[PDB]
Amino acid sequence: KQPISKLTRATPGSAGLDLCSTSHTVLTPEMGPQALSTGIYGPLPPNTFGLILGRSSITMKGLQVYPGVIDNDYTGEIKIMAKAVNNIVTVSQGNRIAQLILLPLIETDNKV
Amino acid sequence: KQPISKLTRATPGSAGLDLCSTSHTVLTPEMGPQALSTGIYGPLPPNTFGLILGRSSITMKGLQVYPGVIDNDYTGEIKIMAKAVNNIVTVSQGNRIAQLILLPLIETDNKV
Amino acid sequence: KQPISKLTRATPGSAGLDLCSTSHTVLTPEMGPQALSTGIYGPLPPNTFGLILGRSSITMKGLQVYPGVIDNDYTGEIKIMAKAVNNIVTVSQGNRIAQLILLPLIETDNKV
Ligand SMILES: O=c1ccn([C@H]2C[C@H](O)[C@@H](COP(=O)(O)O)O2)c(=O)[nH]1
Ligand SMILES: O=c1ccn([C@H]2C[C@H](O)[C@@H](COP(=O)(O)O)O2)c(=O)[nH]1
Ligand SMILES: O=c1ccn([C@H]2C[C@H](O)[C@@H](COP(=O)(O)O)O2)c(=O)[nH]1
Repeated sequence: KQPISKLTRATPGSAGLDLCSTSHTVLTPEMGPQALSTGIYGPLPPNTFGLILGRSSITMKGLQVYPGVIDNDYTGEIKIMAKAVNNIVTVSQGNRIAQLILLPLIETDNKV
Repeated sequence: KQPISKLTRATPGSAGLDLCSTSHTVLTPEMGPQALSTGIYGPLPPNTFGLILGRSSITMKGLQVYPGVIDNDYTGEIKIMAKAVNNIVTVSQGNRIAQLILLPLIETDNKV
Repeated sequence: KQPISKLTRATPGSAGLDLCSTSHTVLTPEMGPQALSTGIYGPLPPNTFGLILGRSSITMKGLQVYPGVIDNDYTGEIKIMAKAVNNIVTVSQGNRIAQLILLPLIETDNKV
């Protein structure tokens, strides 16, 4: 397992931490949503939650990443939920497929 | 009408407030985007706006929730915009389909 | 080029800054993701990043906007990544297709 702290930012201005799949995977439209492994695990920095989003270049190549919420205290593996939209998409190991964005977790009075 | 304050968080670490449809609905891919009723209404806590996102397990079962922005001062019913991606999806009353995430509303000088 | 500061908010409570395409474009499902030009350019306010999301009415009409992250220091043109989901979608110049939401850029110790 590797923690979120091992992720790298592409540029100091980059909002997202880059996520790659640990496996080579081929996706076709008829397969529907697939969960790609990243080898990266929660949990997140105190008072933050995580949002998995696609990268634009990848989206433009026909791979849709479904927005995923990562809870602050999730300790499992961060997976990228993805689907080939129109064509056959091939994800090579180490292609940066998605990005993790950290956001403030707002405290509310909602019953747990 | 029920307010956002009646929503529950699944776990103290959960970023999102769970949203269910008030109706049993069946969705097929050819139907395209559908707005599912929740019976939950804005408005939101001061200085926040809302983001509707899917839950991972639901997404993986073939129900896409389209990211929806809920304005701070929206007083209508919060609906979940959803589409079956590949197969026939059946949403039973009370299945938690989506989640509402609260985010800080940043003030800017943009003209209203 | 027009800066983000020229965008307007629909209502004081509106979380998002409205985005239109500068061109009339027709989209069919088989075209897959398309990048629509807005004529609006980064960069963003200090300590913020941007999220491009769809508007609900547009989504309901069959135009999917893929969530896009705009980095704080991006100085290029903000484009909307879009796809017609089921039917032929026609985007007239000046239709407000998407919205830009500004979010806090959280500082982390991740290696750049
Ligand atoms: O794209 C996603 C979405 C969720 N999760 C993990 C982190 C979440 O905290 C956990 C539970 O997600 P839900 O089923 O409640 O959405 O699943 C992911 O790894 N990737
Ligand atoms: O998934 C969504 C998106 C929007 N709205 C409501 C709240 C928004 O403030 C309002 C207007 O949305 P737009 O058409 O401007 O996106 O619609 C929803 O109920 N669900
Ligand atoms: O919907 C989008 C997503 C991205 N970008 C621009 C701003 C980003 O900073 C830049 C790089 O995006 P990525 O390829 O790294 O996601 O592209 C857009 O104009 N629209």
